Amino acid sequence: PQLTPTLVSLLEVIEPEVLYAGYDSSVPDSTWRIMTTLNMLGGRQVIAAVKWAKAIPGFRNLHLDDQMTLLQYSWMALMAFALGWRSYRQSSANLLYFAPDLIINEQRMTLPCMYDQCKHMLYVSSELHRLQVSYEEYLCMKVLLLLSTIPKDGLKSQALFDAIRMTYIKELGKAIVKREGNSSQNWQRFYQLTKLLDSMHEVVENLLNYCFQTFLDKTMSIEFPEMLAEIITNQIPKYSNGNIKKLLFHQK
Amino acid sequence: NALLRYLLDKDD
Ligand SMILES: C[C@]12CCC(=O)C=C1CC[C@@H]1[C@@H]2[C@@H](O)C[C@@]2(C)[C@H]1CC[C@]2(O)C(=O)CO
Repeated sequence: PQLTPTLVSLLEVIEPEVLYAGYDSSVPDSTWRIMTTLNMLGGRQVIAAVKWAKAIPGFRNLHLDDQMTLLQYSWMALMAFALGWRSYRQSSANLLYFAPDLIINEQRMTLPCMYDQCKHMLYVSSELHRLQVSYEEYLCMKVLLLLSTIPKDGLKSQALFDAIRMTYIKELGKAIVKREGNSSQNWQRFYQLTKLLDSMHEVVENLLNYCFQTFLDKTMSIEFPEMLAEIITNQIPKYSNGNIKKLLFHQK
Repeated sequence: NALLRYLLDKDD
């Protein structure tokens, strides 16, 4: 614990503070103007995630090509999941807290296609408050999402990886026990939370093909930052042939 | 490729 370390404490303090979208609301809102701003925001969050990833105890020890394969596969999972947490802890509505200087309210919610997509996102935020997921449970789950998707033929450093993943699985278990202690449903909850994790593959699948659509469709006004553009241009291939292995806690 | 690989592999 103190003597040495908890991974969940060493995490809670590598956890990135919110970034400000830099949105100017002195002007009317629009579908394009929002999505484009979010993408821009997304690019900065992902850079704020690249650090996080390397500052994750155990991460920097994988094969270079692995550590970036992981970030490339799961950046959406990280962004979407952290989206929920901000919405949850910051607000409470079927809204979304992308930044303190940018919140999609039921007003912006009603924009052209704004909600078609804001859908799958809203979801993750629902569960987190439903299961009253705790900051300690959330932080472990978020790490596990980074470690949720690998190349179809496994990583290069598969052994070391499998070892790290299991560590944070146990850390998640630790979190569940260390909340209240009413063991009664602890294993119940562990089942649930890892079920949540498994379902993030779904929400990512959907959020990703819309990311890909807005990125290929040059009629829409949506623009992407350099950082995201490179990651996306690299992922559209893989996701358009089949090189991907989605890890599951329950092959139900 | 390029952009991402650089960012991690360093050592603040
Ligand atoms: C990472 C991002 C921005 C910052 C954030 O807190 C959470 C997310 C997750 C969902 C992402 C979003 C933006 O990049 C815009 C995206 C891709 C959206 C999913 C679909 C999207 O609305 C578009 O497809 C826009 O074209």
